[PDB]
Amino acid sequence: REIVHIQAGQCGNQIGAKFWEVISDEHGIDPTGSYHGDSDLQLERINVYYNEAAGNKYVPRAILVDLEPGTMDSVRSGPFGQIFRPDNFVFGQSGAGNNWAKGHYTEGAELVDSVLDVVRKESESCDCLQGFQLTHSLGGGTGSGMGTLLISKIREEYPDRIMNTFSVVPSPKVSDTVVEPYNATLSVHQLVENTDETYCIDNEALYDICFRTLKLTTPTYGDLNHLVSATMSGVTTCLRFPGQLNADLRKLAVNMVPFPRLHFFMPGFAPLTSRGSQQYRALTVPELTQQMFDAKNMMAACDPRHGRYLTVAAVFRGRMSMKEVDEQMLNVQNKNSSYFVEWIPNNVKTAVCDIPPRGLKMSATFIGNSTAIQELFKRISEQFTAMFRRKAFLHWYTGEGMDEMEFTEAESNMNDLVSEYQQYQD
Amino acid sequence: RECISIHVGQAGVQIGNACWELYCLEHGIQPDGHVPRAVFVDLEPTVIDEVRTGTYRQLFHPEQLITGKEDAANNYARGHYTIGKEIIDLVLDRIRKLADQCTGLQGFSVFHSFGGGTGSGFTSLLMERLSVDYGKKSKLEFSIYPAPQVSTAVVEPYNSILTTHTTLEHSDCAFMVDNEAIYDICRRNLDIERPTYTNLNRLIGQIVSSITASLRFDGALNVDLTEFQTNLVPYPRAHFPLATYAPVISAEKAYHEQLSVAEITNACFEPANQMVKCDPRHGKYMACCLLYRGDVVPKDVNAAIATIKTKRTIQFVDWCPTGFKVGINYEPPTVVPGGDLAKVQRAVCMLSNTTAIAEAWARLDHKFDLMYAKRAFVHWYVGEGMEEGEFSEAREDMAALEKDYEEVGVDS
Amino acid sequence: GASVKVAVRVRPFNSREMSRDSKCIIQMSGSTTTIVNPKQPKETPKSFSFDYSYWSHTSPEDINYASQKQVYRDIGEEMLQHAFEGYNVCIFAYGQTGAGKSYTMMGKQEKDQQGIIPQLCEDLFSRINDTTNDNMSYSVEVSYMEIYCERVRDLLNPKNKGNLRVREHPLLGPYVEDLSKLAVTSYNDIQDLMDSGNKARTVTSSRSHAVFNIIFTQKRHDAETNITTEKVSKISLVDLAGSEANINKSLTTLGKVISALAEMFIPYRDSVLTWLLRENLGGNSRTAMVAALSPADINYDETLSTLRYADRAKQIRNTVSVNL
Ligand SMILES: CC(=O)O[C@H]1C(=O)[C@@]2(C)[C@H]([C@H](OC(=O)c3ccccc3)[C@]3(O)C[C@H](OC(=O)[C@H](O)[C@@H](NC(=O)c4ccccc4)c4ccccc4)C(C)=C1C3(C)C)[C@]1(OC(C)=O)CO[C@@H]1C[C@@H]2O
Ligand SMILES: Nc1nc2c(ncn2[C@@H]2O[C@H](COP(=O)(O)OP(=O)(O)OP(=O)(O)O)[C@@H](O)[C@H]2O)c(=O)[nH]1
Ligand SMILES: Nc1ncnc2c1ncn2[C@@H]1O[C@H](COP(=O)(O)OP(=O)(O)NP(=O)(O)O)[C@@H](O)[C@H]1O
Ligand SMILES: Nc1nc2c(ncn2[C@@H]2O[C@H](COP(=O)(O)OP(=O)(O)O)[C@@H](O)[C@H]2O)c(=O)[nH]1
Ligand SMILES: [Mg+2]
Ligand SMILES: [Mg+2]
Repeated sequence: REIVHIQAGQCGNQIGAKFWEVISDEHGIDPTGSYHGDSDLQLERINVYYNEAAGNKYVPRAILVDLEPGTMDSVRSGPFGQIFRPDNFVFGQSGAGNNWAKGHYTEGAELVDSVLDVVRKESESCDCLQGFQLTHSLGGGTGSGMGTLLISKIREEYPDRIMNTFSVVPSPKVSDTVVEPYNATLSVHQLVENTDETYCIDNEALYDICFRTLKLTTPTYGDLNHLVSATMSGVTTCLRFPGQLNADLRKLAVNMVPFPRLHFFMPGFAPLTSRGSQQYRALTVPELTQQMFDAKNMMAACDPRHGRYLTVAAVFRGRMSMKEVDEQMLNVQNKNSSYFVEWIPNNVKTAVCDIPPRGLKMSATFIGNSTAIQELFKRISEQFTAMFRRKAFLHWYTGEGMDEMEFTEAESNMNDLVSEYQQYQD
Repeated sequence: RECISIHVGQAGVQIGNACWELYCLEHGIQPDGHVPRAVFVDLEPTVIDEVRTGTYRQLFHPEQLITGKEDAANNYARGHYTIGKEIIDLVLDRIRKLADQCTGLQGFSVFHSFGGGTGSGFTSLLMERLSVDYGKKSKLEFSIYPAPQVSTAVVEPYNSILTTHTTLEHSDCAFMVDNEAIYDICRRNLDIERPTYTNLNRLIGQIVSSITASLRFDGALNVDLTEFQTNLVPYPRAHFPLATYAPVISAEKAYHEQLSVAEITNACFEPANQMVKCDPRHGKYMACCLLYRGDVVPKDVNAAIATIKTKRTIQFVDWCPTGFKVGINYEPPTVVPGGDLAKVQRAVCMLSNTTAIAEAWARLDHKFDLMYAKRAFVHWYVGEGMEEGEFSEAREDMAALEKDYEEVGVDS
Repeated sequence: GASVKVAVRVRPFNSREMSRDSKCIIQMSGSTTTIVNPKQPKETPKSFSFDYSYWSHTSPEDINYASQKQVYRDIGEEMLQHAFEGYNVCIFAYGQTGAGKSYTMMGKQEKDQQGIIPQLCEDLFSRINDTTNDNMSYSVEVSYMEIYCERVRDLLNPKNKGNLRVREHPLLGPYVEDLSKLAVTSYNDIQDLMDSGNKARTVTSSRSHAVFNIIFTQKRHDAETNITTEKVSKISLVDLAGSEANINKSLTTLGKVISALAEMFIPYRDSVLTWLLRENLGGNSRTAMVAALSPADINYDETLSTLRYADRAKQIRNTVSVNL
């Protein structure tokens, strides 16, 4: 099987560097080097993310889409930056304006064809394609607009292969941009209707989870990114490993989406202990479920405790008892019968790889489909209206060839999306 | 004389590798000896690959190892219809190529995992295409039906109410081994909170050895495969008996091993030892095939059973005077060199049809409704060449399986 | 407040059924349809009551046979009249693959077998042309589309190979962007478009849906001042794919929408079909369902499933108001 990553925008891009920083080491691939793999198993399934050309050069099969040179020229001028074949860099030296409209209708719409071109060169690579990984932020141009287009096109070209989306939904407390809800509401819209698996991460849900669950005092972006990339590795790549009970994107999809919206999840990693001290090793297993299922530790902003779950997928990856795994999951399902929805006898989807995260003994990625994420699109949707009402920075959109009915559309859509999700919380 | 076997679904393949292990182990045929007599099907390469990479690597022909690099999908539909279809031909071909090479066979011991994609769906049509190509044989499918509370897949029931209805009108005798109810045995009758799948497999890998292996093997009271279905199914519904083993004692902890027949047989009817969460909560047995192996005196049996026939609290069906098929083999069991199985010199792999499953099916049917009641993951099948028909019409199916297993009992 | 009208129609045996020596398990008497289960002959037969029951299992020589003209003059004229009153209307055919949905909606453009759509169009123009009040003028616009795997194709514009985008107008509801809407001034012109549209469909189990829309505008001219008050009614005639993925999203979603409405959030947006027909299902529209039924024993489950969805549809109720 296979997949082809997609680094839309700067963020989605910045993260690319971290997702590939990791993944590679979790596959023994040095900058341009080959497979130094401490083992021999980190190779029989690599294909999922690379391509064979030389014999020591397995190049990441991702796409780097962005209308701001400097960015990709920071990712390509640093560490692992020199492993991507230049063909991968689909830049847009234009003005990468922070407008969803500027990267979806006017500026991005041009650079698109020169992207799809490659997304096809990579898809028609070899063997059988599974789906595409998509990273980006719903709070900017090259991210929400242009990346949200990249998919609307992808999903017309292969409505068969899957589409996981890793979105950095606009954090609450403080917005790292101003129109944010504009660029956001507009991209979520496109998401709820193309990709079929979305993993929403919040820069501040991370800080928290990174400053209190990792006594880490100076959580640089690199970190946040790093933590995130840690989860997306547990998801995909991982399951493309052996296991007593293994799954793969689809299983994950076909066990997690009760209703076609596409629904968005909230990823959570397992061993998340501070370096030295904490290295408690309390990782027998009840310790991992202890972790994963708590409020804090959910990369999302919202707290599960604020709304039932529809599905859950503990994708563990480290030798354990299909008994102490299958078992724990249960008590968990009974101690919290309250929030776990009922019309699904077994919400949880236990998954079990074998080999764990390179240096760790036992981990377990969590992919939750809780109704709690209602209280986020609400947020976003609110911010919109409060500012849409006055058409705040709307001239930067319309003036870019947009529509007063376009914004209406998205909000509503994504706004209805909130509605539905409640239809199950009840 | 023989009995081919088709291990379908990752699980049916893991269990397969296991049951297949125990085999050579008690036949003195190391890694590289003769030639198996089965096949392996899966729509996820990486798993059958485990049989291609791991142990018992060269004991198979890359011809009896079928794979569909494509996608597994934990959904019946896709595995049965859409994808699973493409492979079937090829699959069949082997069970027609392997079915020819032999000499007057008896049937195909099928190994699948009820609630899976490749295991539920696919087989559904595999057994389907068999019942027509060899209606004149035995179709005993050995299943691992849905843990009563510890299921895995979110949809499981969708996949198991569908493998039951499609296979029902095609199997001869469906053996059932409950994944969870086997754990209990690993906790309560062997002690270990560290049971790897690789163990449950060693277990069924045992109970199964008692079925084919040893039985098709000479003895003081041989029992052919046909024998089963005959002495085991009272009615055409591909009736599903339950597998049970007796000396499930730990090869470390306790040691009373020397547990004469009189004991090991009583240890079969206590509900805490039956590889199935179908505790005889009321289910009246209606036929049991006590397969013994090792040093056993026919009188010991034709007495140990007599004592039972008169315990009454073990209430057998009405319309059934005597429902005890005593199968005696010679060669004692054969435990893994150093797993965790005791290793006695006699065992009792008793299987049976019990009005008990009236439960197990019930509890699994109900599940289904809850979700169907909201269509839950329905769009996943529809979009895979299925319809509101196949679901609703396979629900009605089992409905008359809840009435069937009710009527054939509880009444006189 | 107007409930969804529901009719059931049983057709003659098809080749498949005759070949299996199928027996008829459907019985009709008055507004009651009873289905016998061939599997469990001694179980009590299930009975259903509907607004209309069309026994079309035999032939026109039969006195109790329901012909094309009779089905139309019944439910068809009823809906057409509602359109003249100013209400939006919808008639959709539902049922198992091959049960007779297309025969009922389109029929054959030959001697005596025209379905509801051609007859309604002919009736619509005949009525408009018999108008004797010169203060009344009319306009008729038509659109014809196909929904296949959630994609929309314009049947009156085959030149185009792009699938049209289904959108939500911020104030006016769902619509197909760039879908052809042609004005027609005669039954012959609209029938040519219908014929042209039918030929460009795909292309033998259908898994596409066809939606034929008519925008009927009535203009009343008031003599004294010169304002012209408009009266607009949208007539949607739907021929659904049969019931037995992206290929089946619409049909399954419709089932859920129908169940939800009968139960009274609704997943209208879960599919293009339920999205576009949102107002006809639970909105301001006089709607009718024509459930096509196979008469054969071999199709018991499918037929029973259809009778049950038609039974729920009967329970749907919609708030209607005239568009004046
Ligand atoms: C001596 C020793 O055992 O060191 C550990 C360690 O101290 C701890 C604290 C690690 C450490 O992780 C962090 O401090 C961290 C920093 C930024 C963001 C997130 C986490 C570690 O850096 C991370 C590193 O993780 C791995 O090696 C995994 O394979 C992981 N790899 C990466 O994230 C990675 C990092 C740099 C370069 C390339 C990859 C992984 C996890 C999931 C999927 C794929 C890969 C491990 C076990 C450790 C150190 C090295 C200190 C922990 O994290 C992980 C992801 O394992 C933090 O809590 C856990 C518990 C570990 O015990
Ligand atoms: N006893 C036993 N049960 C197993 C084993 N592997 C899986 N199972 C059980 O069988 C079911 C899992 O089926 P899956 O592995 O998801 O799927 P599959 O049937 O192989 O086919 P796909 O869904 O297409 O992958 C669960 O109920 C597991 O508990 C095994 O090795 N032994
Ligand atoms: N009342 C009827 N009288 C005579 N023939 C009929 C009647 N109803 C249906 N048929 C015929 O039976 C078949 C079913 O036709 P249609 O072709 O009407 O099915 P659907 O439209 O039911 N099929 P599908 O679109 O594939 O899901 C056709 O051959 C029709 O001509
Ligand atoms: N986790 C994370 N968030 C980022 C990174 N870079 C920008 N962001 C977030 O992305 C949003 C800004 O969008 P940006 O990526 O600049 O848009 P674009 O570059 O125009 O497509 C803010 O909410 C930031 O917190 C990053 O490297 N990691
Ligand atoms: Mg599998
Ligand atoms: Mg038709």
